[PDB]
Amino acid sequence: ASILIGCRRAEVARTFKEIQSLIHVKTKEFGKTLNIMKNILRGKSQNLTYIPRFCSHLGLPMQVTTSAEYTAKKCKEIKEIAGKSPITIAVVSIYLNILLFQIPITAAKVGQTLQVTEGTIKSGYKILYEHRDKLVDP
Amino acid sequence: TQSKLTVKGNLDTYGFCDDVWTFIVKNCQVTVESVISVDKLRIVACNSK
Amino acid sequence: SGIVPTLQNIVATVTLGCRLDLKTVALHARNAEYNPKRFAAVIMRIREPKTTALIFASGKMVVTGAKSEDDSKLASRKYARIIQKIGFAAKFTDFKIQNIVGSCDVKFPIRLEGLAFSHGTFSSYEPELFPGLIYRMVKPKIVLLIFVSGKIVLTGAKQREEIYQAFEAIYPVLSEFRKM
Amino acid sequence: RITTLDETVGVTMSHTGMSMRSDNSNFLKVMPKKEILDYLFKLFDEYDYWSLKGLKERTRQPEAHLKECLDKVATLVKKGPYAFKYT
Amino acid sequence: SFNQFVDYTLQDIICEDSTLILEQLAQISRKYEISFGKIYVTKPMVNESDGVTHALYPQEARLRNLTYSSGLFVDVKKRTYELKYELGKVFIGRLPIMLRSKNCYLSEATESDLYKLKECP
Amino acid sequence: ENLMLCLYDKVTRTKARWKCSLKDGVVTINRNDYTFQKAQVEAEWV
Repeated sequence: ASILIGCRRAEVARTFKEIQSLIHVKTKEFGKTLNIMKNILRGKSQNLTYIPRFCSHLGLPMQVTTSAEYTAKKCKEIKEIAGKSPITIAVVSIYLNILLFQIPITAAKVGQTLQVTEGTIKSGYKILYEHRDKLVDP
Repeated sequence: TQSKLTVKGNLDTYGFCDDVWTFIVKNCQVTVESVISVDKLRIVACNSK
Repeated sequence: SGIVPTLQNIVATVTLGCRLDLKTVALHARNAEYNPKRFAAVIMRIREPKTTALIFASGKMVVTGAKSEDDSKLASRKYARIIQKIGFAAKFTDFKIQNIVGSCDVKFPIRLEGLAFSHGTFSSYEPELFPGLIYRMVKPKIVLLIFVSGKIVLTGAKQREEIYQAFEAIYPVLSEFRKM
Repeated sequence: RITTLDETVGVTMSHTGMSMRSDNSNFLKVMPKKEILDYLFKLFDEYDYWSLKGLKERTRQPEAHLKECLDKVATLVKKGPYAFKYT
Repeated sequence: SFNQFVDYTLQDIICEDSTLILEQLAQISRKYEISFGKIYVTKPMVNESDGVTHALYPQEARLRNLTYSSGLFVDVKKRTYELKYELGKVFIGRLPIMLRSKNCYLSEATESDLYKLKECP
Repeated sequence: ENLMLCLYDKVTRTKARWKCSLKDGVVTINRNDYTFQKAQVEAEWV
């Protein structure tokens, strides 16, 4: 938690799984520890950021990322509160935004490389195979 | 022993005493591998470890 | 508004006043779990009111799952009566509600982020952890589960009046961050 | 000579950071007053050097009850050559 | 003297002490060894702060005050012994590269492209 | 009286139903002994 705060403050954002897959912490006492850490600095007084690094390993070009942004942008505002762990929808954004493309990004590749079982990818894309219609800016 | 059974009744009483389950199902049907419907079964089970 | 929270769980404690034999008590009661090496208490239940009794050898015993104070008390008395059936001088005493769980829905979607930012010291919210916003109130000291859906869960109350005051105080803020 | 890595670098370099996969390989993965007294007398009868912690581990009883049993049913020795021996 | 280095000396330095072993005594004893592999060296790049990584051209290095290095990679044999018997690829650093060396993008590039690479031929 | 003697290994239940899997026991039903290797006693709880 002492770094995720710094990251979450360094304008960079990481999932908990991520530093958890840097350090094993069982995430729960951590999750409280991070929660209570936040409320510490609360008294001691944003899901897009991942997408570049996501595709950064995917060797992608920025358009799918940018498109994924407006897709991620559109999904949240209207309805489809979208994700509850919405790094999910950050990912389905990637995949459907590469479903916008012909370029080889099998969700099989995506899941094993973004670490989400493709079921929500289908489902995310599913409501987005329904919400692609209002997801045509270009 | 090679027979396979499956009881599905309603538990009226049951008790645990020193790694000993008890259960008491009334009007319980048991599937074999056939089905024999028995009202009265007294189930008491202990640890096998 | 005009919305009353729906109590979902009342946790209460009752003193039986006698040393029990958890083996005998589990063995004779119609409905009572007790695994010693997993938990040193009889986990007993009834059907009406559908509750769960957490019966310690001390006679200390815990009821939850009731959705009213009266049903919790009645369940406690039924449990004490069934203990008396076995032959222990059980007495339903020191009934005391320790928790009251409530929930409701304001039906309108909420802006949790502007909420948490606007109410940080009472707002803990990590959507990647928990889809809901934790709101901790001072008076009444009730902590709220705030969901974008408009679903709320109220908890930490010794009294349902604390639940109702809790929702009444939270509702203006709910309406505020209603996403429209 | 050296095999340079022909992959582009994200795929080569995503791995040695946060490959999301961990532990692929296994490598250095690392009581009744009456009952306690009867057992304490037994172990003391069984062994004059009936060690207290060894009694606690073997009797599998709460430590406080076992020592109380050994305090009067066994010779409470904490000094001398037979240290931690309850005869 | 750099092409010589990157090719051979780097490796021979690894191969000298790939191995180092730790033996735990039991009550049958353990014995842990770890050994390295042949060394792998990339084509130069940068870890940007966000996290993204990408190829880097000598030109951009100069004006981003960057460092014209390429990473290093070696094979690791993590293993165990218990003691007489035994029960991927690893980053080890960034190495600056002499320009115009095989490991530099330019050691081939065409003169025209040098203009497109904005590097005086 | 239809008292079957078996050893429990695993039990599964969440406040409405009992699942006492039974191994190496006998079922005496209608004066007929039932010898089984595995059992899943799916008792229901009101």
